[PDB]
This record gives sequence, structure tokens and C-alpha cells, in this order.
Amino acid sequence: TTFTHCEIHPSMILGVAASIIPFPDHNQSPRNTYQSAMGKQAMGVFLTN
Amino acid sequence: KDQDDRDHFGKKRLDLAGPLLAQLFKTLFKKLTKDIFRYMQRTVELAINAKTITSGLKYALATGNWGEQKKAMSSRAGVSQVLNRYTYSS
Amino acid sequence: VGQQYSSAPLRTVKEVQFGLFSPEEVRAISVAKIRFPETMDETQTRAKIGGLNDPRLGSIDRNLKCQTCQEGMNECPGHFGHIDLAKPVFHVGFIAKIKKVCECVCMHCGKLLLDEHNELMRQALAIKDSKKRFAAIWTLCKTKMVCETDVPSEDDPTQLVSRGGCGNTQPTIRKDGLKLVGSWKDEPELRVLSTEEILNIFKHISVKDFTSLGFNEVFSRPEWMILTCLPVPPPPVRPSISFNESQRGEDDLTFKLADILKANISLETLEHNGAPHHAIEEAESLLQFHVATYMDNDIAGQPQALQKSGRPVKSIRARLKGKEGRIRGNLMGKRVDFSARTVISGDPNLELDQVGVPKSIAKTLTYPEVVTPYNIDRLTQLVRNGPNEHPGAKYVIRDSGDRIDLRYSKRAGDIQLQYGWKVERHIMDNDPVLFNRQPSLHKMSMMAHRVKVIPYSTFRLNLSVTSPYNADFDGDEMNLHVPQSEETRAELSQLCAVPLQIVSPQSNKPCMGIVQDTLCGIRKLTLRDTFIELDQVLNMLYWVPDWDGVIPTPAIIKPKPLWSGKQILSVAIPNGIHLQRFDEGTTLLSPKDNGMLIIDGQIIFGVVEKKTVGSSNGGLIHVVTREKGPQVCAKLFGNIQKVVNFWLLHNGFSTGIGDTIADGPTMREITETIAEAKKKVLDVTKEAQANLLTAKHGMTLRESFEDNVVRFLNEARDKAGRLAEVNLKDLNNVKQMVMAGSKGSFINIAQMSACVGQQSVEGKRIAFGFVDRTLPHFSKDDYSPESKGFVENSYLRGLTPQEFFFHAMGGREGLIDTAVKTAETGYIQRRLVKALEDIMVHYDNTTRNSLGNVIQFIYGEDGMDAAHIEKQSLDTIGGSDAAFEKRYRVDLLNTDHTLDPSLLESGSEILGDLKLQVLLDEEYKQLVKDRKFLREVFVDGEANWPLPVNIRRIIQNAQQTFHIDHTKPSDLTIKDIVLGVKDLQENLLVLRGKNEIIQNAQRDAVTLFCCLLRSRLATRRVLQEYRLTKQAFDWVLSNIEAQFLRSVVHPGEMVGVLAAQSIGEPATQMTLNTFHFAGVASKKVTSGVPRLKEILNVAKNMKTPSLTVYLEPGHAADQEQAKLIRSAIEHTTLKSVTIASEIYYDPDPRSTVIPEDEEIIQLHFSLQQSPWLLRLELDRAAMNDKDLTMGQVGERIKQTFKNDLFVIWSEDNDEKLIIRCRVVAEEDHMLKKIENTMLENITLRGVENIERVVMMKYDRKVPSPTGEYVKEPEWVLETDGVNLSEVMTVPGIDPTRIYTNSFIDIMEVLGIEAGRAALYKEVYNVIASDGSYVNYRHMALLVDVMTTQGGLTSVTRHGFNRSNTGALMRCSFEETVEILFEAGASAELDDCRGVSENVILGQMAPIGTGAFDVMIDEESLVKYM
Amino acid sequence: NQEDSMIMNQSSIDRGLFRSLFFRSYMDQEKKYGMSITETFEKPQRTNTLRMKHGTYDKLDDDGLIAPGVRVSGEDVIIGKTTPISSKRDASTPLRSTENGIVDQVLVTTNQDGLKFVKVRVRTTKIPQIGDKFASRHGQKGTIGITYRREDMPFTAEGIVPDLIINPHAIPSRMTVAHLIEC
Amino acid sequence: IFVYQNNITPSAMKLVPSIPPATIETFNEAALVVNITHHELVPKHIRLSSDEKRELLKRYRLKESQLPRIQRADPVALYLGLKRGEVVKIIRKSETSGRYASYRICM
Amino acid sequence: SFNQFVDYTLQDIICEDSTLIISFGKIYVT
Amino acid sequence: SLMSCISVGTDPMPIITFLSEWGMEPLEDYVPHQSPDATRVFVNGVWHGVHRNPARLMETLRTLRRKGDINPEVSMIRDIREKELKIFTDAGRVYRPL
Amino acid sequence: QNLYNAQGATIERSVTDRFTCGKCKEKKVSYYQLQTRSADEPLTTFCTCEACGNRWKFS
Ligand SMILES: [Mg+2]
Ligand SMILES: [Zn+2]
Ligand SMILES: [Zn+2]
Ligand SMILES: [Zn+2]
Repeated sequence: TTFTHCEIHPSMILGVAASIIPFPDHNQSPRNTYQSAMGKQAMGVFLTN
Repeated sequence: KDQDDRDHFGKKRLDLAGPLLAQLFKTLFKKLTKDIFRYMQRTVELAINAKTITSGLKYALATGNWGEQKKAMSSRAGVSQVLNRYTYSS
Repeated sequence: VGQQYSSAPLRTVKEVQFGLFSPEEVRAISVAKIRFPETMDETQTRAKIGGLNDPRLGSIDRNLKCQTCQEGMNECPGHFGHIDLAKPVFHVGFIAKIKKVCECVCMHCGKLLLDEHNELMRQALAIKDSKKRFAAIWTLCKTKMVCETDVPSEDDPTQLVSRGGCGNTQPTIRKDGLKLVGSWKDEPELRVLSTEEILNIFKHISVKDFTSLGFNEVFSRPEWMILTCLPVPPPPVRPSISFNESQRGEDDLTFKLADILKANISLETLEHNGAPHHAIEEAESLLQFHVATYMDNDIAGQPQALQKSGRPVKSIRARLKGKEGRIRGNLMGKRVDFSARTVISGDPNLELDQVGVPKSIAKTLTYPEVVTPYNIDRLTQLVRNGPNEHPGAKYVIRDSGDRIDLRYSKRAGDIQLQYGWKVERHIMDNDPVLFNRQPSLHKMSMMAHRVKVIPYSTFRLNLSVTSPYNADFDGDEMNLHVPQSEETRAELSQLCAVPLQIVSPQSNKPCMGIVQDTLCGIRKLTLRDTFIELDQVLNMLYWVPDWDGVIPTPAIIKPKPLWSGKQILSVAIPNGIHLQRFDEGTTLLSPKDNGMLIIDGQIIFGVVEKKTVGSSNGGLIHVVTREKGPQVCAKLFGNIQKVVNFWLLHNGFSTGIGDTIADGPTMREITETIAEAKKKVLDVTKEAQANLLTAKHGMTLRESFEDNVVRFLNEARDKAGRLAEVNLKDLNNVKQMVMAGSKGSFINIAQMSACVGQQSVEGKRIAFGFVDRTLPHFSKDDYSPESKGFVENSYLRGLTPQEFFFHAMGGREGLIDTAVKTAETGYIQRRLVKALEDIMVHYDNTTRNSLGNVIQFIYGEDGMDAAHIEKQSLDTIGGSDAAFEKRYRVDLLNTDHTLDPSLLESGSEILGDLKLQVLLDEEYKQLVKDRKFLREVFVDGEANWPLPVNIRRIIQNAQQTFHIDHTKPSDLTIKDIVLGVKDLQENLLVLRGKNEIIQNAQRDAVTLFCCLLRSRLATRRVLQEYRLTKQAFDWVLSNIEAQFLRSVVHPGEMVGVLAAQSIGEPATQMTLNTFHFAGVASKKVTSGVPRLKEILNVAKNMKTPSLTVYLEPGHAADQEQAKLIRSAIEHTTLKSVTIASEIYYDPDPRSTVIPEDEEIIQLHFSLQQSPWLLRLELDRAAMNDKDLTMGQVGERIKQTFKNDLFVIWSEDNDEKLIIRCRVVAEEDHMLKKIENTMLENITLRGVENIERVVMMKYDRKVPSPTGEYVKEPEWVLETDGVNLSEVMTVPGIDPTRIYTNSFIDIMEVLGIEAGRAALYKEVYNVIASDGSYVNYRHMALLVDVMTTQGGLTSVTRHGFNRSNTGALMRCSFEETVEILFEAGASAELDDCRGVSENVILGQMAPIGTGAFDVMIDEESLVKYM
Repeated sequence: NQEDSMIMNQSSIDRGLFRSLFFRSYMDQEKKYGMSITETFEKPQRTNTLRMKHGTYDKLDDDGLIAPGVRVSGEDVIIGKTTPISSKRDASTPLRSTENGIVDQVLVTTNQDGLKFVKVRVRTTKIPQIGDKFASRHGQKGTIGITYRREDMPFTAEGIVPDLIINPHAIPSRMTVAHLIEC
Repeated sequence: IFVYQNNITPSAMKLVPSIPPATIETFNEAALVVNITHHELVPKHIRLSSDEKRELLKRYRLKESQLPRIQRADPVALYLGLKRGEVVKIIRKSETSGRYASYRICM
Repeated sequence: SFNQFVDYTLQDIICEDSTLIISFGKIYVT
Repeated sequence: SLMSCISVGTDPMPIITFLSEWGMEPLEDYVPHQSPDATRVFVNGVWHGVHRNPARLMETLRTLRRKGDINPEVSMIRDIREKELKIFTDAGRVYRPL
Repeated sequence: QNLYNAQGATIERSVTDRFTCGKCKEKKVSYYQLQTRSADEPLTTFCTCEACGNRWKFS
């Protein structure tokens, strides 16, 4: 009963990368470490111009 | 008291954009000041090669070789990269 | 190569005679006067000045001209030009020696400084080895600094004899920059040593004086280390680069020379004009600088000799310097033509040996074929087909040596081929190729394959050949090289072919299995519960390419005829196959369908899976390969695969979340199984917060706390899971992949459906980075599990912020000791390899290196090839003297100990024969003499060992191959058995020689085997155990004689490299800096890669220097007897037993101003000095741990200083032990020097260096009186510092079983041979903690290599690479340029016998294929018609 | 689909699945020399030098560039440029030996020093082919190993069929339940 | 054979090689305290007559130098007092084949 | 960080060992 | 991380000149033993003196920040069990929000 | 107390009833997993027959 502060939401301990992983809290830590090195090798729409 | 944990984040600083430039701007701005001299020290009697700064800053952000030109790799190799445009996220 | 024939005869290089250029030759060789420094512009006119580069040398502009030599550009090695220097110079690299030499000879008259007269000298002048006979002569002359005129002869030291005159003192010398300076002495005289002078002196050095020093009268005089005429390398060495015309870009080297030239001139012009005497030597240094900075630019004399723009400059040396450079970058590894590379994938439809090449490549790679009547038809066909249709070609070549570009050349469609022409054609199905994946550190990383042109752009390979390459299809690029000759493609076909590689020499077992689908499925297909109906049964049958086309009679027929999975799969298994297994509950009716029986190629019973069809030893594959042939085997994978794969395709297989969710109750049952394990922790939590915790041998209370908590939670996970694992029905995919073993371990089950577990960092669960806690979401000093990092949820429920975070820290660990391990791993891997290159089994069956030096007089001490070996058991060793008799004992004279006639045919007509009980006994006394022999070797008692010829099976075959019946009796004469098995060994020849020495070594390399043999072919065994018949027997003998003879090693096998590879392979996979002990500091020992580093390096200061000592015979279980010696070794110092030291002011030596001290004094007076007292209270507790008595203590202190310091001391009964004493002009000061001299230089009981020591209860196995082998535990002491020499000569220890993990010592003390033993022993372990087997022979070889020479030769630049091995070979490792220099310096001569030696001269190296010459016997060539 | 590599239904590949665009873009300038000598953007041919390229210049206009619609391929030229040297040496820029496609957008601009500046952009379309790499969001990278069609693909009574087929053996040892759960 | 206790004078030792043929050796006491050659690891060596050697060579086509060497000062080399040249026949136990001959010249 | 460098920092640097044996006042960022 | 950020670099004096006017006893006139419970105050790594009863000196700064009078970036820490007041302004301090 | 201070720490470890030895064919073995390979293959898992003494890998 000393709580000075509270966390907005835990998720925020993550970085861009991981933030995209669904359920990272259901995988061997290392799996998420790799997936956050590939979403960088993937494709998409890097802008609209 | 135990020894001091060298790896305690609160004792780690992250030199970002500004700070970095800052450094540059100084060392550079001085080479200018010590060259403004060379004009007066010859005036036995418009001297500001503004290019020095302009070029310098490029070189740096250009390559990433901060500490400068001349005959020295002097700088920290690897600052200033080319943004990644692979995906929005990335 | 190089086109254009030349009268010149064609030979090979045999020797490489390194020497040094005498100025006279430099000119001689030279064609260019090379005067001007400019390049061309004859005043701008494009060409070249008769000045620099081409005043005749090679050329450019695509112009023949090269001193008529024409041949132009390609086909013309430049020619050397010279350039006379104005004043002599130093040779950057040789400065070293030029100096030392001077130090070895006085100037003026220039002569040695130590003749035959000085004795220490002689002893040097004899060492034959110009490399040490020098660094010796030098060590003896760097000191003499006066050219002695006369020295006492071999007679009276009163009579003086004269030699060479002038004693002009010799100057000491120091290296400043690039010049040599020396001083003369009384207030020095510092003057610079002018090169012009040094040279002179050298020039004056005698012939015998050259030689005596590491030199050569013809190829390398010292006078030539000083440059006088500079050889100027031609264009091809420093080629330009043209951007068409008017744009030229020259090479660095060309520039230096320029500067060197410039500098030179400006110097000369100064000696023929206003010569300001000492303003010249100011530019003479410039020459020296350039002339020096040109060859080398990475010196200590800082000036990098930069070239405008900050560009360093490329010193000639800079070019050869290893990796990315000349020697290691262009020669030992070249880029090559006829190579390809793309992404790879899996094709369950190709054969093992095949490799699906995509068309695209086939059409680009060409195999130059020779037009011959055999082909002309088919060949021309291609030619016509053009180079765009597949089956085609893309070049034709005539005898006139000229290309025909089939893609152009008007006469494309024309052309009539010719006998003797060649047609570079497209790679077509079935061409032999060299497939491969990097990185390559395995024989099995480059295997030949059958080409198989296919669509789409990806190289295709068979799954079961995935591991040898260790590749996955996650976008893994592989390479491919195409053979070029007919003999070349033969070396790939008959040697490097995938099927030829199925059994790995570095683990004497199969290296290729059966995975995923195929595997995971071959099981589902096997079950008793698996029945297949007609329709399908057929398609399968069909799928199998060798199906004798005989629909096999259905297992079932009754109403609906069915076939069992096992049944048809069996169609894949050839005939003559035999395999017995027996897992656990196995009983020739195996209810659980365990183990497995396969007869005459038919699965009789038992579920097929990993164990049966994997890369296991006695697996299906291992058999087939050894029983039928490499061929038959490869062809086997296919079938299985095809059959299986197909059935799987239709039975289907999946995986999903449903396979991770377990029975509702089993979840709670787990929850509480976790909670209960929390209290079992909590309990130990307060029980330690209330100081009620037994410290435990575990050292440190805290340390002892954890070890209990951890051990409590882990115990919970593993077990929390053991619940789910058993609750997951036999229909749960995950479990199925696990059962079949295709993928997954039960752990993976836990961590998914039960509970993750406790994370960790260096062992110690999550630490306190957050001042006395884990996360700011925690209360200080919380030691509970949920904070030290314990993930309670299963991967199914999902971690919590905290769990998640710790978990991370935990995993991210490996990903690191992989980033560093990787850095050193590589280096090890190479060194090993670069150390054992030249090691190959020669023709005498010896095992030598590029020199001739032996290193095993028999590969592996047994001349067997790793490929042919397995874990067979030595029945003779294990077992009680009781059973052994009940087994091999046959007594023909005894109703109860004779062969019951129901076995032998001539059984009853034997019982009694006395002539046979002579043999029958000769046998016994042997199996016996054996038993003893073995137990003297395999002391451990261990009976299972790697041995050629599997005799367990050879018989199993002999069994059902003659359908022998266990009912009717044999027909063997007991003479038959014994007298035969005796002749057998007579033929398992490994060595052959016609003389004794060898024929003796034979009996040796054979020994360990026969024992197994006789162990098996025991007269009592042969009949009562396996009913063999004369026939069967005589067969069994036949195979063995062969299977053995085949098991031998082939005189060629480059074992060196093989060995090497096999240690580095696993070396690479070793974990890094782990320490599982951490969390129990003080019991910390060095293990893992850092250790292995430590070894190969032959490092002195090892991190852990322990040494285990065992007691004397009897004195074993004598608990107390233990400490009794502990304290007899573990170094004990006064400082260890003291509790303080105090200096007091007590002037009355008859009463101490101290109360508590009274009683003492009074006692030492009933039964001069100084007033300054020094009082030392001691620890009682510390006087028992390591037994001791006041008397002893002081008694020592007293005999430490002796008569000159008065001492006294309380009695072992006083509540306070003490030691008073005074000295005997500053007393305090001196009474402090004696304060230290009393704590650190004073010993009590023990040996120096050996700090801590401890007792341990090891489980030794030993000969019971009854015969059996039993565990007779013993106490032992493990040091923690090491000084063998003396801990050996201590009473109570068995100085026969002593051992220091520091073989470095165990070598100095015990002697080399034992050293080795330790060495090998240490190494074996390093590698064996990973559970990584590596057939003795290899490590064995390595070890043997290190030792031999003399002591411990390290595997590093500082060692093996300095040996008597030729240049270039060593040249190819870490010291490249340096090496070469001191090579041509000492006139080295190269055998060109070492692989590298040849690979560098592009010649065929003596290796397997090249371990011999071939010839045409015209005389046998006649009789062949 | 074995060992990290999937079976991707071709049919859907055709219906547009995983198709990607890909733009590259060369660039050149008319270098200058204080002593008045300038490069140029023309369509040369022989005339002294000979130093040109094997490529087919025939796709260029007269300004030394290509125009959108065009369909470049092998080593065809893409930019015509000449340097006056003391006079026809090429400085033209071919399309990267291994690529091929369609020009897509060009543009000429001035570069501070008043130099001609061009940037050619050749676009291509790439379709999920076998050797191609793919992956989910749980480090489940794999490549294709073959394409099948609705006929060969396994089907569900519902009618549906898979776009992709991964091997279950890429699950246990890797224990990525989130992939499994995302599904 | 001379057995000193604490040490010998460097003035003394330099007198041994001054009376050939006869040869002299020197052992410290603390040295001989234990016979190393009895050690689990050390296996028995053996001297070879200047014939059994001229043979060993001949029968192995060996050049003196190609032979594995033992240090003159090698514990066991001393225990059997070898000379520059004599060869020893190290015969050890092997897990590959019970026995395994081997040799060692003396440098 | 950039903002900061521009607004403040930028100015502070210019004012230090500036003045010579000539001075430097404010600074404008266009 | 996402929420994380970084110090930019504030100015000291407005906190220095603020302190010595609320308790801090300049270091010029400090006397050890006279003050054992001396919770010496630190700012950007400098010892600008000490201060007696700090309990209040603290919750005064905290609420001084929470209003915006002391840049919400700047960090100040009270190491009670060591009697030290750590106040930082430094440019380069990673910080989240709670 | 001095005897005590003389004994060498006992690595205590659990034994799982679903893990087996290759010699002493008994279900009393201990294990510990480490990340030997890159982030694409994960968990090596080393075994140790806590009774007979053999060690090995699983991948
Ligand atoms: Mg990989
Ligand atoms: Zn020529
Ligand atoms: Zn002299
Ligand atoms: Zn076991």
C-alpha cells in the first residue's frame, strides 16, 4: 500500500517492431527477437507519395 | 557498499540529433574564428569563408564520419545513416 | 593454358630455393635502365619514355612490343628493370637482423667474437639448424663488447694465445627509426652507424663466419640485406587502369617508386654540386624512408607515409598479408569459373545422390566434351541444337586451338565435328557435380551429386541429405562447382558421392537420417492399428521402383482382405536384411509393440521410428549400407520416402492449439502442484530469515539458500509437466511428432501447456539491478520466486509484464555467447586444420606429415578407418568369476561340466578324450589371460567399445541365413571350432612386413580385437548359445576375415585434415562462458571454449589450476584420515590463524601492563631485551580445522628468526591464545618489518601455492573378491592451486593416481608420455561435456602432434608454425611476409611436399588420389590383344 | 512444405496474391570543366572513338533518355551521354544486366551549377515464384517449394481451400503459440 | 650417480664432463623420493641397443630425425640415463588396440 | 533535440570564445 | 520503447537559486559532526551544500514540478538511507511516463 | 564445524521420468537448455545421465 505510481499500460515496454507481433506474450522470447528483424525485410506501403 | 554497477541506465546518456550537431558546430565555428584572424593578421591597412561550416556539416551528415576532414579517420564511423523506407513501420 | 605452344619442355616445380638478390644479379636480370621518374608523355606525346615503366619492360596499349618478345599483354610476364641507388640502404624487414648481426661481429676487421676457443661457443657451433645456431651465437655475443686479441688456450690460463687483432671496443646498439646507433665508453660517444660502413664490415665477414651465423655463401650473404641496386617490378605487378583515352590511372606502387626515384636523384645531384656535408644525410634518410616504406608501411616508426588525400599507401607487404591478400586470398582460395549458386528447396521425389539443377543454369554451365566416335552423333546433335534449346552446347573447339562461338559464327548451323575436337556442352541430367553449403568444415559439406535438370530457379535436394549440409529451406543459398576433365568427374563420382558419405568417420556412425513427414509418418504407417485396403495397397506397391511386381498376400483375408502398414513398407526393405532390437518391455511378442524385428527384409514386429530408421548406429540404414552396399542404401531412402510420403499425403497430418490444451483437472492439478512448490520455498524462506539454515557444504548460507529454492521450482516444472505429458492422449499431434521423434521433446510440451519455468542470467536467477529488488513494481528485499524470475504460466496462458520481461533477459543470453563464441570459434577451427594439413596415412601404414616424421606408427594405433566401427561389448570383462566360468568353461572330463551331447554330434564320444582337453583348456587359459589383460586396460570396468567388424550381427545373419534350428545338434568337431578361430586371427592382417619388428607390431594392432573375437567364438558359446553348424561357422569366419580386411584404412586418407575438422566442427558448437557452478563461488572451475582455448594455446596461467589427489591404498574410507592430510597439504600461514597484531609499551619483561596476560609470563620465568612489545591473539576455531598447537606455531616463529627475538606463548587451555615477543636506535620501525615478515613469509603446515583444498566421496568401481565389479567409494582431496613436484612426495597420498588438470605440469614432473596422457585426457573432456563423441584417433592424432617434438608444441603461430616445415606452408598462416623474409634470408629450401606447397604452385598434391604415380606397362599392353 | 518452406496455392497467386511492384532508379549529370567542356545527352554512334556499349541504343529518343511506355530489358541503354575528349566516348547508363521491365517515369532538372540532371525510374512487377521467401510474424520464415492448384490442393466440404501450407514440424521445437493463436 | 641434498656449487658441477669415457649424473634427494615411473599415466619405456635401433630405422625407412623425440632432461630419460642418440621404446595401453608400440629418440 | 539545438544551444555556442583582438551578437535562422 | 523519450537539457540556477532560499546551507560554511543527519544536496553532479529536514524540501520540489514550475523533464531523487538529494537536469536521460 | 567446512558442494539436480540413458539404460537424467543456435531453430537442451555419466544434445 505504497504505490507511488502506476503503469499506463505494460505493452509500452515494447518497441516499434514487437508492437506489431500479436500475442508476443505466448512465444519463446527469442522468436519475437527474430520477427523484429524481419518485419524490416518485408514489403508494404512505405508512404503514399 | 557494493561496487558501482556500470550498467545502470540512469547513468547512460543518449546523445541525440541536437547534441551531436552541437559538437560539430563548435569545433567548426572555431576553425572559422581562427581563420577570421588570418585576415586581420595580414591587413597592413569579405573575409568570411562561410563555406567552411556549410560544407563541414554536409560531410558529416553525408557520410557519418563526425570529427571532420583532413588526414584522419578521427571520427566515430557510423553516425547518420540512410533512412529505411522498406515499410512504414520499419 | 596461356595459349601458344613452345618448344620449351614442360616440367613441375620440385624445390623452392629462397635466396636474396645480389646487386650484380639485379642488374644482370634487368632490362630497363630506369632513369627518369616520369611515366610517359614524351612531352605529352602518348607512349612511354625510355624512363619508367617500359624503357623496354612490359607494355600497355594492346601492343605486342616488349623487347620484340611481343606476345603482348596476355602471355608476357613483365621483366625486371633496375634502379641504381646513390647510397646503400636498409631493408625495412632486415633491419632486425642487420642489427643483431653487428652485435655478433666487431667492426673494423669484421670477424666473429667467439672462436672455437671459448667453450660455451663450441656447444653452439654444433647445433645444426641455422635458425637456432644463431639466436644462440647471438645470445653469446650481444654481451662481448671488446674484440679480444688473446685468450687462454686449452692449456695453462697463464699462457695467452693470439687470433685476430685489434681490440677496438665494440659498441652496444639501439634501433632509432631506420638507423643504427651505438655507444663507446667513461661518458659515451654517440654516433650514427652509416649504412655505407655497416655494408663494408659485412662485406668483410668471412665465409665460415657467414655460414656459422644463419647464412649461405651462394644464395644469401648478409651483405645483401643492404640494398644497393633496386629491382623495379614490371607493369603486370603495378598495372594501371585506363578510362579509354587521355585518361590514365596508375598504381600506388608505381608512385612510390617515383618518389623513391625522385628522392634518389635529388640525392645524387647533391654529391656532384654544392655538397653541404651534413645537410645531405637529411635527404639520405628520405631515400631510406621511401625505399623502406615501399615494401612495408605498417611500422612502429609512426609516419604512415600517407599519399595526398589521407590515403595510407599499399606496401608490397600489405599485399601478401593474410586473408583478402595474395597468399591466403588468391592462392589458397580463388574465385572460380564454372560455379553456380541459388536458393534451395526440398524435393521428396529426387534420389539422395541427385541435385535438381534449374535449366537456366544447365544452359549456362558447360562441360567440355571430346568429339569421339562414341559420341559424334549425339554430340553434333547438341551443336545443332544451339545454345538456347536445352540439350545443347555453346562452343566447339578445333585442334588449331580456337573457339567457335556457337551463338554467332555464320557457320553456326554448318559445322562437321572432328575426332579430337571438343564441344563445351550444356550440363545434362546425370552429370556428376560438387554440391555444397557454407560454411564448410565437414567432409559432408561438399558431396558429389547426380545432376537432374529441372524447371524453376531453385537447386533441389533430398531432405535426408539436409543435415550433412546442415541446411534449411528458409532461403538458404548453396553453391555448385562443375567438374571439367573425365578424371576429375571420376574423383567426384568414386569419392565424394553422397552415398559414399552415409557413415561418418568422426563418430563412426551414419550422418544421414530420415526426417519430418517421412519420419513422422513412417510411424503412423507402422502401427498394428494401421490397416490398408486393396486399391491403395497397389498404388503404393507401384510407387516402389523395384517392386518385384508381386502383390504380397494380405496379412488379413477373412471377410475383407487387408494389408498392414508394416507389411507394404517392408516392400521397401530389400532381402537378406536382419535386425533385432528390444527397447524396454520387449518380449518377442512386445505388447507395447516396442523394439523391432526385421527378417529377410520383412518387418516381423515393432513400430518403426527414429531409433530404427534414423542416423542411429545399428539402425536400418547402418545395416543396409554395411550389408548391401552404399548403392542399395541411397536407393533405400527413396523407396521408404516415396512409399511413406505417399501414404502420409492421404492419411494427412496436422498441428494446432488443441494439441496444447490439457484436461481441465490436469490444469488445476498443476496449479496447486506449483503453489505447493511455492510454500516449500516460502518455508525455506523464513527458515533462513530466522537463521535456521544449515550452511551446508554448499558454502555461503545465501548461496546455500538459492540452491534449495531453484532446485524446488525446477523440480516443480519438469514434474508439473510430467502431468500434462501423460494426460495428452495418443492422438495428440504434438505428442506424435515427439513419439516418432520427427520434432519435439517433452520439455516443449511442458513449456507450452503446463508451465514455462525459472529464467536465468549466469545461473543466479534474475538479479537486483534495481537496488535490492527486480522491477520497480516490487518491494525491496523480496526473495520470493515471482521476483527472482519464475514464469508460472504456460506459453498457452501467456506471461505477465514481469514474467515476459525476465524471460527476455534470460533468452537474449544465448544470442550473445553466440556473438562472441563465433569470434573465437572460427580461429580455433582454422588452427587445428592448418596444423594437421600434411598428416596422411602413408603406404607403410604409418601416419606422417610433410616431413617424414611419424605421428602414429598406425593410424589411431589400430589402422582402422573410422567408417567401419561401432559399440560392441567385451563380454569377457564384466561379470563375476562365477558366471564367466558357467559360460566359457568346457571340461570334457566331468558329467556336470561337459558339452551335453544334445549339442555336439560327436558329443558323447568326447566326454573323456584327453587330447582335446588340452585344446579345450588352451582356450580357457586364454579367455582368462584375456580377462586380466582387459581389466588392466579398461580399469573403469567399461566393456562397450568402438571396434571394427560387428560380430553381434555377422552371426545374427549366419543364423537365419541357414535357417538353423535350436532342436537338432551341431556337427562341429571341437577341433573344428578352436583350431579355426585360431587360424582366423592368423589372417586379420593389418600390417604386412616380412620381418619381426613389424610382424610384431601386427600382433599388437590386432590384440584388442581378437579378445572380442575369442570372447565371441568360445567353444561353449558357439554351440550352446548360437547353434552354428560347420557351414554357418565357416561362413561367419569368412565374413569376419573380410569385413575386417575392409575395415582397414586406405593408404591415402588425409587424416590430418580429417582429424582437424572433426574437433573444430564440434568445437564450433560448444557453448561459451557458461559456468553452471556459479551460484556456488569457490567451487568454480574453467570449462567450455575458453578452456579449449587455454589448451591448444598451451597457456601457463590457467584460470582453474586444480589437482586431485587420492589417498594411499588402505587409507581410504578413513574419514578422519582425510583432514589429517588436508592440513598436511593446504598451505597454512600465520596470517591465516591470527586475529590481530598489537604493538604495546611494556618495559618490564617481568609483568605485562595487560591483565589477561599475567598468568602467562609467570610461567616462562620459573622454568638485554627491548621494551617494545608485539602481541598476537590467534583463532582457536582456526587451530583445529587445520590441526595445530601453540607450541608448534611459535616454535616455528622462533626457529624463523632464531637467536635474536624473544618469544613466549599461552597454553592450549587458555580462553585466549597469544604470542608475546620483543626485539633485541629505532625499535618501532624495525618492529613492523618483523610485523609483515611474520605474516606473509611464515609458513606453518602445508605446501606453497596450494590454497584451499577439500574432501570428496568419489564412487570408484573395483574388482570384488567374488569377481563382479562394484562401487567401493573413496575419499579424495581436490586442490585449488598447484605444485605437484611436492604434493606428490607427501605421505598418505598415492603418488601413482595423482593428477593435475594442468597437464603442463604433469608433463614436467611425471614425464612427456604421461603428459600426453593428461593432454589427451583433458581434451577428451572439454569436448565430452557437450556430449559430443569424436573417435579417439582424431583427438589422438592432434595430441600426438602437439607432443612428439619434445614437450608441448602449441597449436599457434608461436608453435607448430615454426617447425622444420617448409616456407610457403607456414607462409600460409598468420606470419606471411615476415616468414618469407627470414626465409630468403637464411636460404631456405622447400620440399614442396606439403599440400599448401602445391596448392600454391597449382600442382597435384600427394594426397589420396595423389599419393602415387600411375604407369603404362607396354609389356602388359601387348598381351592385351 | 517440409523443413521451413511452404506450398503456396498457385491459383490464388494468379488471382493476384502477393504480387509486388518494384521501382529502381538510375541517375546522371552533365559533369562540367571550368575550362568550358561539357558532357551531353545525345544518341551517338561510331564516329571516331568506338567506345560505346553492347546495348541497344535504339530505345532512346533524341534528348538521350527513354520515355515512359517503353519496355527495357537486358543491357539496353537508358541514358545517352557523351564526353568531349582530346571525341565520342560514351557515358551512357545501361539497365542493370540482370533486371528488366518497363521505364516508368523520367525527369530532367537543373543542378545548382546549372547542369542537366536526370533520374530514370524503371518499374517491374514480381510475382510469388518458387525460390521466393515468405514469413508470418513469429519468425516463421520459410520459402516456397512448389505451387499447386485448387484441384490438387486439399479442400474443405465448405468448399474453401488454402492459400498457403506450412509444415507442423515448424511448431513444437519453436513453440510459437501466438502464430498458432493468431490463426 | 651422485645424490646431493640441498645443492651443489656451480664451481663443482662443471667438472663432470672432464673425464671421458666414464659418465656422471646428478640427482636431488627430494627428487628420488618417489619413483615417477610408477605413476598411473607413465608407461614403461626401454633402451635399445645400437642395433635394435639401426634396425628400427631400417625397418621403418626412418631418417634419425623423423623419429618422435624425448627431452634429454625428460624425467624418465634421466631415470634410465639416456644419451644424445639412444632410443626408447614406449609401450603403452590403447583403447583402440590393447597394446601400442611407439618410440622416441633422444635429443 | 533539434528544436533545442536551434532555438537555444545554437546561440550559446556562438557566444563564448567568440570575440577577438570584433564581436558576435544574435543569430538568425531562415 | 514507445512511451519513452529523452531529456533535452534544462537550466540549473532556477533550481539552485531556488534551493538555497528554502533550506540548503551553502557548502562554504559546512561543519560535519555539527550535522550528522546531513542529507547533502546534489544537482547535475555538484555539491551545492546540505540541508537539514529534507522530507519537506522534497515534496516541495515534487509539487513544484507537478505544476510546471520545474521542467517535468528534470529528475530529483531522495536517497534517504544514505542521506543524499540527487537532482538532475542533464541532457540525455531516457524517461517514460506514469 | 571444520569437517563441514571441508566438504565439496553437491550439484543437486532433478531427474525426469521421461528421459533415458544410452548405457545404464535408466530414467534418471538431468538437463539444462541453452541457446546454441540462432534465433530460427531455438533450444539445444543438454542431457546428463545423473547415474552413469553420459552427456548429449537434442537440437
Ligand atoms: Mg540459418
Ligand atoms: Zn615481354
Ligand atoms: Zn676486430
Ligand atoms: Zn544414466
